Amino acid sequence: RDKLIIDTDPGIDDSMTILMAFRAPSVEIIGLTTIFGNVDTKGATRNALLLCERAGCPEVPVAEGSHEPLKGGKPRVADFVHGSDGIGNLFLPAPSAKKVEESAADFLINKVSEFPGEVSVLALGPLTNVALAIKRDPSFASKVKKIVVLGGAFFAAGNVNPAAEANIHGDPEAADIVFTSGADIVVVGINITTQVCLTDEDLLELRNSKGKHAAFLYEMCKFYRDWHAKSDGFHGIFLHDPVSFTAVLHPEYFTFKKGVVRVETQGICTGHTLMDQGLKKWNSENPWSGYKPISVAWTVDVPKVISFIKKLLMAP
Amino acid sequence: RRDKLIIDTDPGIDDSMTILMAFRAPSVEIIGLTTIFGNVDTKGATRNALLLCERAGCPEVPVAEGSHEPLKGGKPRVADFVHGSDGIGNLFLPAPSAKKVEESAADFLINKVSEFPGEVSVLALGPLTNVALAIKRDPSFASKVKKIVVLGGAFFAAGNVNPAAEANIHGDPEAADIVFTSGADIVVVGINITTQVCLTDEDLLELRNSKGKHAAFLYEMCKFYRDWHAKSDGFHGIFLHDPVSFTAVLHPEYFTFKKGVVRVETQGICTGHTLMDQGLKKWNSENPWSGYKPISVAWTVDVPKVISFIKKLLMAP
Ligand SMILES: Nc1ncnc2[nH]cnc12
Ligand SMILES: Nc1ncnc2[nH]cnc12
Ligand SMILES: [Ca+2]
Ligand SMILES: [Ca+2]
Repeated sequence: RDKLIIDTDPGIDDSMTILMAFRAPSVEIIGLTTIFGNVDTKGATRNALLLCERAGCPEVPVAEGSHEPLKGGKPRVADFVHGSDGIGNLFLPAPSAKKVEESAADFLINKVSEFPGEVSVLALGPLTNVALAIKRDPSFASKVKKIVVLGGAFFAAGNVNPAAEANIHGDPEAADIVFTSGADIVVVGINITTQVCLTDEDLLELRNSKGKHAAFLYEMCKFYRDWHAKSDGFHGIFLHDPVSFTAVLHPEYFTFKKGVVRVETQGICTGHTLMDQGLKKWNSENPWSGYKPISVAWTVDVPKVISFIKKLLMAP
Repeated sequence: RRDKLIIDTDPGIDDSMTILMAFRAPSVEIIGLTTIFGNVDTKGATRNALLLCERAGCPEVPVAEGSHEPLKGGKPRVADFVHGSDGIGNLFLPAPSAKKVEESAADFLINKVSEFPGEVSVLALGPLTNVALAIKRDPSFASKVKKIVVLGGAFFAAGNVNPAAEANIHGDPEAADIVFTSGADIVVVGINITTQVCLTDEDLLELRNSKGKHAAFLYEMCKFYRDWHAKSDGFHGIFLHDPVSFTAVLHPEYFTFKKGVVRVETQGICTGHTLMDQGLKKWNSENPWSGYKPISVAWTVDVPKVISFIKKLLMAP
């Protein structure tokens, strides 16, 4: 079993990913660390605690992270995508289980330091907790086995605005700290996730399936699917957080390009992710020179990724 | 019925090929060359444009010297490692006899466009400083210009200055943003298009051995240009960038275009980055791409048709 920490802002697709991860036998979830984005940090914590209870694992630690990005100030949350409660306006009763005392940043440092080179981090939200861990412990990057990042848009339009994807836009400074940290990183951008979809027909197949959480998953997805229809004009949902989970377990379902990634932190392109493939020899140094490259998902085997996700979502 | 054209340029090896092509094109009337920095300093660009008019047997064609620096200021660092110290591949030719006109490139653009409203097209082959100065000085310029075809930017593709930016836009980001948001009829030909259109070493030899009026001069300039492509891009030949934008003026049917708002990043690590909003996604709230008039971005190129048209003009006797 591969040790995994999920840093997340649940969040409808985050919730699908967490429930899938609990059902994946080759994965050991050692904790959930929460962040703002789809909902405020306190809402993300409440949802993560409820997911642990729903999965029949209320002992799995939930560590609450930063309430604000690194630059400071109250974050604007995607309630128009994930609902006011962050799980598609289901307004469910509060969990009985409680979060741990330590912050998400300290939890990340402690678990990674306890098992060096063995713990993988799946980052499903803004990268604030991961960047805080990197800044507080400068050896953190070298100790984490792998960091799989759902975020960015590589030579494709963003979802916040043309320039930026939501997780990166939520904390550009944190994202730039993570991408330049020297850790073994895999980045799954919008250029990849828009290729992997669950149509309305696929969602009905889930509702009618024998899946353990099929009814709950279908109910959350109604609001999420509605946003895709209203904004993207797509009748179904894009699978973003479940695609990054697929990249943890089955990196062979993708092809990757190695290159230095930088994040724009100011101006009209705040939150923009840009990779240097290194195919052109630059005449002089630039912001991409001297950093360690990271792995950027370039292609995706769509039938293989869809098959793997459907199998986990519909497992009894 | 010849189409009036002003070429705003920083010659420049591919700029020079474009100007000589434009002079051989019968359906085109070049009413002037306006110069800017980039490949070489503005002075060098002017000297080269004057020499091109003389070489083409048209020394009466006006050359108007433009800005010596971008809108934000500062002496520009020039691409001498791409186009040579003289900007034309280190040929170091004698000075022209013809002299530039008295008026600046910005005033020339305003005057010619006001003289023939809706008839003058502008082909922009360098940083957009002169065009932006014309737009700022005269608020009717944008409506009176027939079309502005811009060689610049990189749309969902790496730049050539650095991963973020293409050279012409990076030379003056503020000017580029002024042009793209001006409301004029604009066509932008980015790096995403021009890297698809090439002349191999074999194609260059075919030009040297041709009956082209300027074949010997074009081949001589291209030696330095080709060596940069081999060193930097690893390509044995040259990309055709400025000649592709000229092809977009005369044969827009050799391309497909997407309409959308284009904004230019002016600060930070992404200074000079060009980004279009195709408008296919309904945004929840307003953003820097909201409320501007969309422009035309070249999306695909019929490579055999574009190469055939360029070769025809370069090899015309
Ligand atoms: N379209 C979108 N999808 C997901 N999260 C978002 N946050 C803001 N816009 C978003
Ligand atoms: N490859 C390139 N072509 C033109 N101008 C440049 N300036 C910097 N790199 C350049
Ligand atoms: Ca998420
Ligand atoms: Ca040029």
